[PDB]
Amino acid sequence: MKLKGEAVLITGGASGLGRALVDRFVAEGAKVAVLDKSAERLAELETDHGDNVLGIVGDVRSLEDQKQAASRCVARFGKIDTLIPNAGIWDYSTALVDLPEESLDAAFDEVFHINVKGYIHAVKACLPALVASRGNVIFTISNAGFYPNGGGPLYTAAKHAIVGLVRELAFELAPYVRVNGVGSGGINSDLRGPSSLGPLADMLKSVLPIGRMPEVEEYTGAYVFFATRGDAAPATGALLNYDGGLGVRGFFSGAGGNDLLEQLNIH
Amino acid sequence: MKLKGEAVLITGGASGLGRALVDRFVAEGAKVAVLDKSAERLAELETDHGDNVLGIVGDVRSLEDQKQAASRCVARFGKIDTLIPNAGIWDYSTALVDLPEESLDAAFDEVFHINVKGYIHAVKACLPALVASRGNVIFTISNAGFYPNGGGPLYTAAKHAIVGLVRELAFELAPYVRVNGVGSGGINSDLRGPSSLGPLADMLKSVLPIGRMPEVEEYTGAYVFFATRGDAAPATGALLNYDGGLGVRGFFSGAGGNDLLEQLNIH
Amino acid sequence: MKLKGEAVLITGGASGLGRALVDRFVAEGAKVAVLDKSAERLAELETDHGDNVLGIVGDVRSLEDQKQAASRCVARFGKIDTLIPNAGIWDYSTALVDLPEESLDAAFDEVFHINVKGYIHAVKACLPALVASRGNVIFTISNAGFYPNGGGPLYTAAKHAIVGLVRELAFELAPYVRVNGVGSGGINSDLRGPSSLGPLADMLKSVLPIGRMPEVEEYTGAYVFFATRGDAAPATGALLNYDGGLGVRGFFSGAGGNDLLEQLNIH
Amino acid sequence: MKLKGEAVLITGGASGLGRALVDRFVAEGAKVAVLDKSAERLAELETDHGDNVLGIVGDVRSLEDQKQAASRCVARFGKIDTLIPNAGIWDYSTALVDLPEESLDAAFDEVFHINVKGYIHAVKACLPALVASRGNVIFTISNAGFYPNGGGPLYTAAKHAIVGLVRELAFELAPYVRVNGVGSGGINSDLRGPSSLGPLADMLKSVLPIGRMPEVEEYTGAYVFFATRGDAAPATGALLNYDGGLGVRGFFSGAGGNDLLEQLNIH
Ligand SMILES: NC(=O)c1ccc[n+]([C@@H]2O[C@H](COP(=O)([O-])OP(=O)(O)OC[C@H]3O[C@@H](n4cnc5c(N)ncnc54)[C@H](O)[C@@H]3O)[C@@H](O)[C@H]2O)c1
Ligand SMILES: NC(=O)c1ccc[n+]([C@@H]2O[C@H](COP(=O)([O-])OP(=O)(O)OC[C@H]3O[C@@H](n4cnc5c(N)ncnc54)[C@H](O)[C@@H]3O)[C@@H](O)[C@H]2O)c1
Ligand SMILES: NC(=O)c1ccc[n+]([C@@H]2O[C@H](COP(=O)([O-])OP(=O)(O)OC[C@H]3O[C@@H](n4cnc5c(N)ncnc54)[C@H](O)[C@@H]3O)[C@@H](O)[C@H]2O)c1
Ligand SMILES: NC(=O)c1ccc[n+]([C@@H]2O[C@H](COP(=O)([O-])OP(=O)(O)OC[C@H]3O[C@@H](n4cnc5c(N)ncnc54)[C@H](O)[C@@H]3O)[C@@H](O)[C@H]2O)c1
Repeated sequence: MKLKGEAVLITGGASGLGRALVDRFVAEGAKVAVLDKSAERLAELETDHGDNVLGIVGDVRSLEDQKQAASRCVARFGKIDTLIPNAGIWDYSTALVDLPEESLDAAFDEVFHINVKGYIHAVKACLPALVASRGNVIFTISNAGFYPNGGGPLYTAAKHAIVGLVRELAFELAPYVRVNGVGSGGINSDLRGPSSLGPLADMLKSVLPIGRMPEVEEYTGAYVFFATRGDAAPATGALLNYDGGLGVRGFFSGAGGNDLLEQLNIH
Repeated sequence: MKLKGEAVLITGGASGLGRALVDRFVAEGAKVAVLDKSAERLAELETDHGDNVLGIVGDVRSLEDQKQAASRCVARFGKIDTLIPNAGIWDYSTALVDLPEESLDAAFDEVFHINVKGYIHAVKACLPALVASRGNVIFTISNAGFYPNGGGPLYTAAKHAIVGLVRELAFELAPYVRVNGVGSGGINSDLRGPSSLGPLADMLKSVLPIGRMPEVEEYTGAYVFFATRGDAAPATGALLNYDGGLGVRGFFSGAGGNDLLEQLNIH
Repeated sequence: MKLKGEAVLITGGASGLGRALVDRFVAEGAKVAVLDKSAERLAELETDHGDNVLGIVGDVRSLEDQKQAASRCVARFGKIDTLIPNAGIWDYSTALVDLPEESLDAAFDEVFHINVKGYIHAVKACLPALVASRGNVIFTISNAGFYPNGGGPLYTAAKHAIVGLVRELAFELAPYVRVNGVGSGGINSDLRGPSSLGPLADMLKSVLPIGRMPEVEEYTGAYVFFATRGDAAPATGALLNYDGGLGVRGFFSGAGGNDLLEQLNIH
Repeated sequence: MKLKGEAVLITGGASGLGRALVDRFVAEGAKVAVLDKSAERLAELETDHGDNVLGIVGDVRSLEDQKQAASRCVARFGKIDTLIPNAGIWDYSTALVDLPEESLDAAFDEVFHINVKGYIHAVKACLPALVASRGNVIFTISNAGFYPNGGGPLYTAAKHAIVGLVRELAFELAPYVRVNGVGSGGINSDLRGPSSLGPLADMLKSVLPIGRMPEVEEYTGAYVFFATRGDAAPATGALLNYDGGLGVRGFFSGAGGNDLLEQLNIH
């Protein structure tokens, strides 16, 4: 239990990676406040964890919902140690040529309001509390914040924008708050596309050096690491690629050592 | 005259770096179409260059103004070889803690609609023409797309977003259109801040390795290079840091060799 | 005890960061084999940890000493799960202009043989064992592998070379062995300079965003993370900057939020 | 003729990319001194260019040969404006598992002495002249200095080491000398492998976004750009990826827009 007594606020924690994070942080001894728009999924979370979790129904695009989540977390758990802005929506890799002219403006706002402005509002709302606890922020980025072909122009630009948030907020909030970003890979979640615009495992296993798409729980360890003051004190402004090795894949094969057992005579 | 007969479309070309680019590209033999919201400054440009330039008054946030600029450029000059999305607004380095809650939503849209959506709309509007000419796109980024302290969270995230546009559009438009980004530094322009939120040379000379802030005309050579098919054919998805060396400055001094003349006995 | 029953081989583990790593990994339940040239310091380590550690006196530049360390680790502890090539020497930030012509060749070999070839030999020697255990390699890099002014040309080029080892070996050894690199910062160790060429805390606290130079034990958490199969399975080819935020420091100040308590009225 | 009256020194200029560079720089009006070990190829160069070129037979691993090249260039052409360290040898992508134990030490020195130490010696020898002319250094790197699978561990680590030279020497030689690096791609040259260890176009066209391997002359434009004081004054410490887009290639296809003509109805 590395995070006993710590309080953590997670946006988009009712499903997918966010939900795995709530489960992992509770197992590490933390209390977790979650801001999510789905009342039903938040109810499930409260059923499973009881008073180890606090559900706040609200939209990340709303600074007022964000401030309500922060004040309720402070009221219930006394502080906010770690903030994990994670809620997001994908653009279903719609290429530029396939983005319809009539909804490009609306899709731009949907994607950027959720994925980028929602991240800024979480930090703005929790700032006073994070400074008081000398806490930290861990942004969920994705391989889309580093390499192409993880989404179309909208999602790729929005996730690259979060790299800029990591660097600029690591500078601005130092020396009180540490700010780091996790470049997580593909997950079998319920990630939705933009309303404005109306397999993963098998496709990707040939391009990932690790040779398999990780389960959603295998992506929680990096967040625990960055949230641990005793292990991550020198980490601020860090960007951890954590997607199975997409950035080091080969030209013609994902992995270059599929034949290592045979080459070294291991059995 | 490296670009004789080439046609170039520049957004935000009526002032500052954009205007220097128009002057340089005309001097290289190109015809230049400019999309800018300032009627008055566009008039000045037309006075100076005559029919080597074409002024289109319009907003980069409007896909219809962008499409009007592209069709007028094609009508007048027959094609579009190079597109340079460059219009932008700064956030006056307003830190997160100083961004007022009541105008954060509006400032987010002003900054992102101009600096990011305006860049996407320029490419969307000029796509058919760029594919026909096997042309290229050169985005104006800034040191703010790479390092902190070049603006607050809004401008730093928006310029980092353009790095994502470079990578994703270089992939998507290959092999027909090359897409590259220029990380230009500080200029003595008329760069304005957000309406929503209501020296440079002397401050920065101690932190720049080159020891002086470059004149606006010294930043035009990199664009000419990327627009030259005979010199930049292997360049796609490239990001050129071009800001005086901010990224390689030292810990305690901008430059590490201020004493080299004395150390080597040069006079 | 996150690494109970794991076996770890550390080069240069008798002093400084290496020694802190041995202490931390033993505390996490691992058995640790150490390859170091100092017989005396290895004796101290064996005194402190008894049969939780194994000392092998040898030079990292010698492939035969490296192979002896690997076979002794396998003989004693049955396997090798994690390999941490860490031994190194600094160049005392001797700039290019100050490197004497008469010893430049010798200094080049001393620095590169230890810091780079020593890392390749450790992986070559432990390869068969790492493939059998599906283990991982964690290279100690430094801020010198990312930014200037952490050493002169020799040390900066040698540490940047290790970034190339991370990427190329992450590709080549996948999908069996994960390869990651830690960009650790300044430590109060006994790091020596090159024989060929014959404060830290107080100097650096004004340039580090965290505002203090971390103790040597605060740099061990990132290695434990990467060595934990249950937390770092998606991490291969990763480079973690872990130096107090040097890469996100400001232009005129290390940290941009020294006044946050006063600005937010915290007491 | 962008470089009339400029003097340029190129190492490894008698063949492949180096030779194309000599041809291009002479065509731009420069005088070029070349340091190469091949007497025969240097003779050919002198036959083709006459007294626009100066051939110095010598080894880049020898600081004395390097100093002889620099003093002869200064004697003949009066100065040294641009220095282009370019000589190199490949490792034939020999993976770590295939590197023989008995020649690993010798191969390490052959590769690093030529590719890395040869680059340091060129700058050391030409330093006084570069400071006097406020000149610049352009290192030939390669895609191997950025991504895996461009060579084995030795060549990939050596080319990544040159990125460290770019950053550290850009800092140390500022504000007098600009230092930049070109990440050139695959060429149909006579690049040899290590003596110690005893198609390209067709293989790579499916992974390059541009869809073809560039001719050797198409890689010379970036060097001319960086050597032009009037166009590259703000460029120092820059790293230009220039390899056909390897870094932005897709997961399943090199280019993502092979069908753009059909999708946009162009003919
Ligand atoms: N699934 C993938 O392949 C993947 C890959 C990489 C990175 N990511 C990123 O991981 C993060 C989590 O995505 P996920 O896969 O877990 O998706 P998910 O859809 O399962 O989870 C998103 C959660 O955010 C909540 N949410 C969505 N919009 C909201 C809004 N406006 N206000 C409040 N809550 C809102 C949803 O209700 C949901 O509970 C996102 O940032 C996503 O971009 C996902
Ligand atoms: N000035 C600097 O220090 C600096 C530094 C780095 C990068 N940049 C970038 O360089 C680019 C040019 O900025 P600049 O310094 O030349 O500024 P500038 O203000 O002089 O030029 C901006 C031009 O864009 C036009 N413009 C602004 N908003 C518009 C809109 N909505 N629609 C159409 N046209 C619009 C303006 O009328 C003006 O002519 C921008 O992307 C900016 O972010 C500037
Ligand atoms: N001290 C710093 O500021 C610092 C900063 C960043 C990164 N680093 C890196 O951390 C790693 C550890 O350095 P440190 O500070 O702990 O230094 P240190 O001198 O205290 O430890 C180096 C250890 O390596 C052993 N060693 C040296 N040469 C050897 C050889 N040829 N063969 C076998 N063993 C040998 C030494 O005997 C010693 O026990 C190195 O890679 C160094 O580059 C150090
Ligand atoms: N060919 C490729 O695919 C390729 C790809 C990317 C980068 N590069 C790089 O481009 C640069 C030029 O390589 P190239 O393709 O033109 O190869 P090349 O073999 O045709 O040219 C190398 C030149 O260097 C000279 N040389 C070699 N060792 C020398 C030494 N010890 N002293 C003096 N001169 C020496 C050779 O005689 C030759 O004239 C190298 O740095 C190489 O790493 C090559």
